[PDB]
Amino acid sequence: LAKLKKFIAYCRVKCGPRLSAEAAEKLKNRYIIMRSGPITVRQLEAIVRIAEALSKMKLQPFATEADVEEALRLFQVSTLDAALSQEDQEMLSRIEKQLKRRFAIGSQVSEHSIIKDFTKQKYPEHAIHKVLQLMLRRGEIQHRMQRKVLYRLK
Amino acid sequence: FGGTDMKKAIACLLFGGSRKRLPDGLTRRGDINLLMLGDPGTAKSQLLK
Amino acid sequence: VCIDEFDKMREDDRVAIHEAMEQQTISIAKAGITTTLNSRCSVLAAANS
Amino acid sequence: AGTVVLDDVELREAQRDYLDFLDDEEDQGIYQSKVRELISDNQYRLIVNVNDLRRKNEKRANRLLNNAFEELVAFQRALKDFVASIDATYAKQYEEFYVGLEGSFGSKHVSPRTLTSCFLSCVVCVEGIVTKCSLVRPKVVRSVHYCPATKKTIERRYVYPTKDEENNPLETEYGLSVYKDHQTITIQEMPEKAPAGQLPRSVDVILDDDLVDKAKPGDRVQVVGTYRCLPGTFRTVLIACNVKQMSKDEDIAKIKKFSKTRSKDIFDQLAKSLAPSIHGHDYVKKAILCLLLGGVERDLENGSHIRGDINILLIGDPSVAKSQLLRYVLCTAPRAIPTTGRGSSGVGLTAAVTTDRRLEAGAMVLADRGVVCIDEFDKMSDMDRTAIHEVMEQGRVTIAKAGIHARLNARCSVLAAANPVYGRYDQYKTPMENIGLQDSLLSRFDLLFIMLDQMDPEQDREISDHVLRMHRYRSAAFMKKYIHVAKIIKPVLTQESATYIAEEYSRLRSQDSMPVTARTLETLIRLATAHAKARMSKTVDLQDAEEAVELVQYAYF
Repeated sequence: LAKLKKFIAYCRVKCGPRLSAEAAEKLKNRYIIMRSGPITVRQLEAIVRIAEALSKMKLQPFATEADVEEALRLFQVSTLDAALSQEDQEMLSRIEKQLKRRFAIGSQVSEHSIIKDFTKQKYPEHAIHKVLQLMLRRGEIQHRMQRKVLYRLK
Repeated sequence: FGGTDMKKAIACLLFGGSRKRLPDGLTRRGDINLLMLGDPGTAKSQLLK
Repeated sequence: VCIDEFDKMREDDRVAIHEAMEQQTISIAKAGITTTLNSRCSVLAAANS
Repeated sequence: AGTVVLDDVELREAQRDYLDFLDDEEDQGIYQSKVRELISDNQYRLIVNVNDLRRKNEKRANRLLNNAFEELVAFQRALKDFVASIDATYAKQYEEFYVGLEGSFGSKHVSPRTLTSCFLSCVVCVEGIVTKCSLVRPKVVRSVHYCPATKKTIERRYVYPTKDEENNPLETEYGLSVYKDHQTITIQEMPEKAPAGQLPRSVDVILDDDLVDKAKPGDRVQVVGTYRCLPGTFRTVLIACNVKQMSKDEDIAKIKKFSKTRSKDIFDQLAKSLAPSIHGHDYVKKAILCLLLGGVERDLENGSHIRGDINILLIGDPSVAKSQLLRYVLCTAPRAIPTTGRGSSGVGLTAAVTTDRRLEAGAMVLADRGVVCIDEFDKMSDMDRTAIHEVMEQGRVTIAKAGIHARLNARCSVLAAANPVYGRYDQYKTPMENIGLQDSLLSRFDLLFIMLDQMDPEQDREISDHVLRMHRYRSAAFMKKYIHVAKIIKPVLTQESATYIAEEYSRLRSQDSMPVTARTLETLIRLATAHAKARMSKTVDLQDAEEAVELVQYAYF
């Protein structure tokens, strides 16, 4: 058991790959296409670090293009993973528009029951937490009067 | 238990990359980290031990 | 480091661990202590989403 | 015990030698003039240069530096006698005189980190910044008690005497008693000199009379005194005798050649020197170079006026160099201390720590006359958000606690950054509230850059290549020396020169006809001055300020 451990640590002392100047420039052309398809910017930084391991695994004094081919296999799984199961108007406008311009009465639409309203808007109770807890930071006039006065004074 | 591709990732982290000792100010992160997810109910936590 | 129950840890260290995982160093957020230990360790985060 | 000493010869020799030193009769009377000045000004602490003590009697100086308590007491008595000889009435008014030390000390001029236990029971000098204080309470030093029954008077030096020989009541004579004030403060080595690797040292300072109000939290002071231990395990304290103040003000000839405009433009290449591994945002770089420079000292005696403390905010998309730029400035940072996010130690407040009273000076306070780098701005609490507003306006921090009232210098600038909470594009709504920052007070900042990932494929090619080339198979210190030279130069404005610049200021306002212009006149001054500071010119150049106008012009897109 113990023997297999030391072999892994052994290569980490040796090799120590770097960034190839001559070989990367052709590989960069592939990234240009890849960059077309915060997701994009983080990707190159992330992929390059992972690729460095492959050179260490094979005593490679530089990075070859075959390593990128392996990087594709990692992205293949992440492609479905990005679903988490792109739109700007659904996020902010839907919360703002139905706040006051939908229901002027305001009765029965307090904080204890408005969670039910979020169900019709396809918003889970976990997503509203990012919203509900941050509405006081938004400077809403109505929310602060309802939220703070009833917290301890009743 | 566990998918083949998942095991493929594990080796990638253990070897790790290389922290380029830049002369020029701050150096480079050079360290990948993984968030292990997946379906529950298969005693997954014990597997990673 | 194999972190287990990452979602179940205290937030007190969370406000610090965020930078540490990026700058490979832990910082002290007290009034005037500037000591910065070397925290180049990689992270294996296993937790229930 | 009550046993007494009859005419110690060492003490008498010390008294005679010190009196001869003070009796500057053969000389012009430099110290005698100082004695007259102190009598006239109603001050009772004479400061003596140690170098003169070496010059007149080396043995005296050596003994003083090696033995503190008795030598200081004897010298104090000598000063008392000399003052009484010059004027008896002034001496009769006061009880005991005190003596402070100034000048240069060869081996005893140490830093808090260097000040190890080895300097115990020796007079030392400590340099640093104040990190904590307490309020000013009086401590009793000589209590006089009178007993009406026994008609006796009892006096004690330093369990409080409450009972007579036969437990009679004792009503103390307060007027005859003497009380002197007392204050406990602490120090940290300067950020530029204290390594970030190993643990910090804190040294206690006790202030006697005439020193409680001389130093305030957040400034940098020199403390000199006797280093003793109050009673196996002993806690170190430093009883001070003189405190001054600091005022944060061999390659010069190498610098001068760099400043010649005939060869090349130094400003343009200098701007890229600070963000070496960040492609693009060259306009952003010029602003960041501006933030370091700029004047921060005006002839303000006993008051305040317009200042250079204006700061630059950075908002953008994640991993788009928004977080990294702070680090690059932080590294080669002159007089700068990092702080980020919550900072649960009172970011700009003393917080009045209990269970000790300590007043922990905050990040903005400990960073006086520097630049403060702050990351994750929205992470700060609403209290900090409310608090941080007051700092930038008047230039001071006000703290009001239970009895604790304080004045702190806030000569500071801020280079802050925060993610747009959830916003990814942040172009439909005005950033004034879209960046999570709630108040409209954001207009107070100098600049607000937006680094969105606009679909610009031409730039995308250059960004990828720039990362890879950086391996450098085949000039940090240069900028550090630059800022020092500009720190002692005040590139004064010329109204005749400024007029042409000011003419286009209106054209800046008129751009909206075809986000506040009313403050812009303020930022034009600092930015134009910054350009001249790069060239070490004492006069603002028309070309130099013209690039400042363009900086403003592209500042609002």
